[PDB]
Order: sequence, then structure tokens, then C-alpha cells
Amino acid sequence: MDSVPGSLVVVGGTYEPWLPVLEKVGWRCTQVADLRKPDALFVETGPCIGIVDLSHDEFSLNGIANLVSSHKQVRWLAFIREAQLSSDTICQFIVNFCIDFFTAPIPDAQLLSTIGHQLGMLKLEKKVWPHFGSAGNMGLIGESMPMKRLRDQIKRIGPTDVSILIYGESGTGKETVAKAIHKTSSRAQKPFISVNCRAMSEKRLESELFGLGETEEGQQPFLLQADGGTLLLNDILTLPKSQQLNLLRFLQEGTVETRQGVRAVDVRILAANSSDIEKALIDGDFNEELYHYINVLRINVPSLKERASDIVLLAKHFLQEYSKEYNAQARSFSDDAVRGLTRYHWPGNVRELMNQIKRVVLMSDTVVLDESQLDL
Amino acid sequence: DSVPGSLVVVGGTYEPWLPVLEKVGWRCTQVADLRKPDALFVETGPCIGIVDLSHDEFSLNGIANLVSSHKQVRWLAFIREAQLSSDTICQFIVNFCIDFFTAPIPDAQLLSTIGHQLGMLKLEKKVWPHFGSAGNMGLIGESMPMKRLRDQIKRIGPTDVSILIYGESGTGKETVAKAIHKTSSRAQKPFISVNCRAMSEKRLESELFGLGETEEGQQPFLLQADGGTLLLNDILTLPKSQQLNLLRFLQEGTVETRQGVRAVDVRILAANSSDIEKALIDGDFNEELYHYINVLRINVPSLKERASDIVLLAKHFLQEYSKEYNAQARSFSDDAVRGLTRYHWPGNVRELMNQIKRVVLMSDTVVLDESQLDL
Ligand SMILES: Nc1nc2c(ncn2[C@@H]2O[C@H](COP(=O)(O)OP(=O)(O)OP(=O)(O)O)[C@@H](O)[C@H]2O)c(=O)[nH]1
Ligand SMILES: Nc1nc2c(ncn2[C@@H]2O[C@H](COP(=O)(O)OP(=O)(O)OP(=O)(O)O)[C@@H](O)[C@H]2O)c(=O)[nH]1
Repeated sequence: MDSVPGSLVVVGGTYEPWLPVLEKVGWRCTQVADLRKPDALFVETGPCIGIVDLSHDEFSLNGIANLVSSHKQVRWLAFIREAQLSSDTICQFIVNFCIDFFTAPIPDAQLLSTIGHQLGMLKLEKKVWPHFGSAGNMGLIGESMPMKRLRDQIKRIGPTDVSILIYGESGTGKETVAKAIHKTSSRAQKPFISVNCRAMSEKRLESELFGLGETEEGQQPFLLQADGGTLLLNDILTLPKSQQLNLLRFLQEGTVETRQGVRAVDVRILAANSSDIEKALIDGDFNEELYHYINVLRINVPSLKERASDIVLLAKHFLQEYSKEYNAQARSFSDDAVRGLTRYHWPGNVRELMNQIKRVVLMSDTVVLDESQLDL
Repeated sequence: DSVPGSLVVVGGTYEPWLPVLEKVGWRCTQVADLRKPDALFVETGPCIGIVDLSHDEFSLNGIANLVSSHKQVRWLAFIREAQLSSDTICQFIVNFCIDFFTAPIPDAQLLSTIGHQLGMLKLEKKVWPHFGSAGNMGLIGESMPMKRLRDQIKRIGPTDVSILIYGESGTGKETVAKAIHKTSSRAQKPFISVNCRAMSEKRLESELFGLGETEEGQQPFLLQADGGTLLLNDILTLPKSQQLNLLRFLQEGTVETRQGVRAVDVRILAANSSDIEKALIDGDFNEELYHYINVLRINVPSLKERASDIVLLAKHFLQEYSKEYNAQARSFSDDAVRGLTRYHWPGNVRELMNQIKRVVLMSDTVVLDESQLDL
């Protein structure tokens, strides 16, 4: 009265031999013949077992590899059937995490042994899947097309727990993106701690990996508080060599120093950056070993220049937000302002946008804001 | 013949299942740090790896990183934990992890899961018993990041699937393309590099097969690469329309010929040097297309990283170029070597040949000094 689905892709539907030994033991085994079809089929079945009939048969090895990872990266669990082809390329093709294979004969009792191992995996996949989506909560800034690509990504790079380098132009949303992945992560209910490295002397930074005072003092390093959760370093290259070390050191031992004794913690480390990373690297101004520990995954937060259509939704949102907050009169932009609001280049991007609107709202006395009330 | 399978834990007291692997004759090696196994895993290449999380002593950031820190295919992942773990970070088995160890000791099932995976490690081990052995000249140089490159190339080469070749400018992407094509079962078959940067979209049109004012007798690169392997360097340079046709071909497996459309069989490699992520978000490169070629990736390290290769590379290029241009030069002074490595080398290995080519064509000595180089 309890089981899980496991489908297979093959031309010859006469390739029964392994279907009934799964059917009569209770499997929801589905079968696809095309290469177009099983792509559609898998996006819908979610977590399942997927057998690929290489055999002596068909399908482009590229197309299969594509399919295997397309977006079916784990809710797929790879399995492959073949006509005893232990020789050429085909064997190397099981680098594509195809965990196991089917010999030509039909080992009825032995078959379930290999396939069964994955059941615990498919069951916990169905268990960790209800994270799903949630409209990304308005996408925390705006939502168009580079933003949709961003939104989609944040969802898929969130859960991993690996370090991510969040880079983009200055004042784009990098920190808000950090929070966005921290709440998508499996450590969302746990603390989040942004840190502005730029505005800290090398001695101030010291007070972050061991703290300061000779006594408890109520100090406690930033790493101690971020336990379980996620710490963020904005402008990460700004760090002094002495501190980059400690960052790396911590990234290996998973330990901080406290006045109440050295204690180990567990903090997912994210880094923000806006300056030329390569130039700092090649010159030897930023530890490369540190860079690699942090560049495990990358996310690019697009400048407003890229999401031009987003400005108007952003401006309107900021107006509605600031006006209703400051008792202000303004309720909308004149068509003049809008058609002018996109023409602006916006160096500081979303930051420069909110700040300038904050100024305009706090000053402008009309209900409709015109282009002349804006930039000047 | 071998059986490499390592596991990382401080507390070696998680024996219970170790002798059941040890006494049947398996090479179980064990690391305590998280720093040590990073070094250990980047060099050991393909193996089986058990991670003893338990309730014990590793940062989930540190572990997830390690599990993903470029050990992406070279390492078939495994994890051990106490009966009552779960709930919180089951997500760590998004990193495939193949399977995991319950607290009890299923003696026969233990070997069942591991042995089946050992057999999988055994199939790499089938074309593997060369074991390191430096490599087939490495078609440019030889240090240790390079050995790792060969290690990859060796194991991802034969797989007839597409590879995305990324590295800095002038690193070896094309020479690597050729190198993986020479590992492929289509090595004796054509190889076709394509400089996409220096081709307008209309020249690109006449290749898939496109149009052009024809009236023609042309055979597209895909038509010529039939059976063999086609390479596109600087793939990001492609206009969407071409990205489409590339994608289109990557789905249909067909080209157009002047005498009517015929289908071919071409392994597609792509080289890249620009920030691929930024290009993706902005919408400058078709994402479904990206997935067809980013099925596997290979990273060619800049000279900056492999400094010890500079001296070995420089010597080879002097050696070849001098013998070609009747030149006098035979070696570099110690002055030159310790100065030749100090350079940052943006253009890397190509920039290395060119500057040396320049010096040879100029210098009249047999020994080149540091003052004869950069100047
Ligand atoms: N909830 C929370 N907000 C913070 C924290 N630290 C800074 N902030 C706020 O985060 C805001 C930044 O949001 P934005 O106005 O969108 O600027 P931004 O584009 O995200 O800035 P960048 O990430 O550098 O590109 C600032 O007003 C900060 O005051 C923090 O620790 N917790
Ligand atoms: N030794 C050798 N070199 C070749 C051959 N065919 C082409 N080459 C050159 O060797 C170069 C490849 O090595 P590199 O000098 O590192 O150039 P590259 O790194 O591939 O250039 P990028 O891909 O843009 O980074 C090509 O640019 C070719 O100009 C060959 O048959 N033998």
C-alpha cells in the first residue's frame, strides 16, 4: 500500500524483461519512446527512478546526457540498460552519474537489489521537495526577464548551502539577493548577518573572527552569532590580508574564538563584490585560495541598464512606498516623468533610484510628479 | 588493479563498517581535517568517498563546499550518519551522494551498495590502469594543475557528449579541444576549429547552412565535420539567430547542403573566455542551448596559477622557434628564468610564445638575458 514511480525510456516496447519484475512488485513504471517526449514527462513526474535504454539501440549520447542533467538533476536518479557493450566510449558515458547498469540476461531476484538501494533516496527527495516556489515574494526588487532568470536561479542555488559569490554593479541588490537565497536555503529560520567590510579598519575586522576585549565584555564575534545561518561579506576584496587569512582559516576548521573559550560554529559564507576581481587577483592583492573557496557558485545581479522595463515598476513601487509612509501627497508619475525615468542611465542603479525618489517625494508638493520635479 | 575509496572523519571510532570493508580487502583511506581532504581529493581524481557527518564534527558549509568544490564528476559521493540525523539537512543529498549509511551495519547490503559503486569506479579503472603517468605530452606543458587537466580530459574525453571549454585568453582551449578529440572515438575523424569572433552573422549563416546569394557549391562546416568534431571558439560571440541554429542542429542533428538537407553526426565543443553568468542573466546566450553544451566542463588554468610551467614552456618555444628561423639562441640565462616567471601573463601561453618568438627573431646571442626579453 506504499510505493513510488520509476519510468524508463526505450524505442522497443518489446523490451519488457525488467518491467514486470518491477510491475508485479509494485512500481509505477511509465515508458517513453521519443527524445522530445521524455523531457516533458520528467518535468511532471518529479522525483522518480529513470532508466535509459542505451542498449545497442538508439538516442544521441549528447541528447541523453542533456536529458540526464537538463533540469532533472537529482529528481531523476540515473539508471541505464545495455546489450553488453563493455568496450568503447559508451562505458565512459557512465561518468554521467548513471549509478548502475543492466546486463543482457534477466536476473529476476538480483535486479531488485540494485534498484532498491535508490528507494531511500527517492523517498527523501519526495520529503525535501515541498520547498517548491512561492512567487519569490515579488522577487524582492522587481520582476521582468533578466530578473526572472535571476529569480529562477536564486531558487536553485539557495538550498545547496555552498558558498556563493554575489557580484554586480554597485547598489544593485546583491545584499537583498543574499537574504533571498538565505531564506530559500534549508537554514532559513536561522540568523542572517550582513557585514560591511569596506568601513572597518584591520583592527575592527580582527574583532570579527575572535572579537576583542580581554574579558567577556558582551562582545562575541560576528561568526558566533551567525551560527546555523548565513553571514554576508559585502565588498569582500576590501579585506586586509590578515583577515582574508582568518576567513580562509575559519572556512577550514569551522571555528571562531570567543572570550568564553574557542568555540566552533556553522556559517554559510556569502561574498559580495563590485570591483575588478581579476585585476585584484593577478596583481596578487587578493588570496586566490580564498577566492576559490568562495566562488563555488556565482550569481550576477543585473544593473538597471539591463532591466530597463523594470525601472517604471520600481519607481512606481518606491513612490507608493515613500508617499504612503511620509504622509506625502504624490500618487503617480506624469507620462512625462515615466518616459524620462527610463532615459536616465542610473549608475547607482536601484539605490540611486530609491534615494532620488525619496528626495522627490519629500520635496514635491503635487499629486502627480512631473519630469521637472525629478532630476533637477 | 586497485580499489581506491577514501572517507573523511576525525573520529576514526566510526570503525563498525570499516573492517567490514577492510577485511574483505578494500583500500579505505581516512582524513581528519577538512583542509587535508580538499588537497587529497583534487589530486586523487576518480574514487569513492564516504562522508561521516553523523551528529559529529564538520561544517555543512565546509562539507557542501568540498563535495562540490570541483569534485563534480571525479568523485562518486557517499555519506555516513547516526540513525537519528535527517530532517534538518537532508538537502545535502541534493549533491547526488548516491546513498547513505544507517547506524546499524547491513553487512551484505553494505558491500552491495558500495561494491556496485566500486564496480562503477572499476569501469573508469578499466581505461585507467595507466594511472596518472603524467600524460600524453599534455600537448603544451606539464606541472600539477595540468596533470589534473589531463586527469579530467582522460575521463571526460571519450564520452561522445559535448564539453564546454572555459579558460582565460590564450590558455590552450583549442589545443585542449584537439586533445579531447584525440581521446574520443572519432579522433581519426575530422577536427574543425572555428573562429566565431572574426565572422559576421552572415558568414555564420552560410554554415548551418543558411542562405547567402546562392547559387552555390558550398559545404558547411557541419557538413565537413561529419563523423568528426566541430569546435566553436568564443561561443558567446554568436548572435542569437546563430545560437538558435546551433541549438536547432543540436536537437535535429541535421545540416543543409546545396543538393538538399542531409543529417550528420558531429560532437560539438565550445570555447569561452568571457563571464558566462553575466551573459546568461542579460539574455545574450540562449539558456536551453547553454545546457546542451555545458553538459560537461573543462577548465584550463592561466599561467598566473601554474607559474612553474612558465620556465618549462618558455624553454620549449625557444627550442622550436630558434630551430625554425636559423636563429642563434639556445637557452635562457638564470637571470631570464627568474624574471620570465615574475610576469603576470594576461595572454598566458599564447602571449608567451609571441614574446619569445619576437626575441628569437631579434637577439643575436646564444644565451638570452633578462634584458633581451621584455624590452
Ligand atoms: N534586514 C537587514 N537589512 C540590512 C542589513 N544591513 C544593511 N541592510 C539594508 O539593506 C539595504 C540595502 O538595500 P538596497 O537599497 O536595495 O541597496 P542594494 O542594491 O541592495 O545594495 P548592494 O547589495 O550593495 O547592491 C540598506 O538600506 C541597508 O540599510 C541587515 O543586516 N539586515
Ligand atoms: N603545436 C601545435 N600548435 C597548433 C596546431 N594547430 C594550431 N596550433 C596553434 O596552437 C594554438 C593553440 O594553443 P594556444 O597558443 O594556447 O592558443 P589557445 O589558448 O588555444 O587560444 P584560445 O583558445 O583563444 O585561448 C592555436 O591558436 C593555434 O594557433 C598544431 O597542430 N600543433
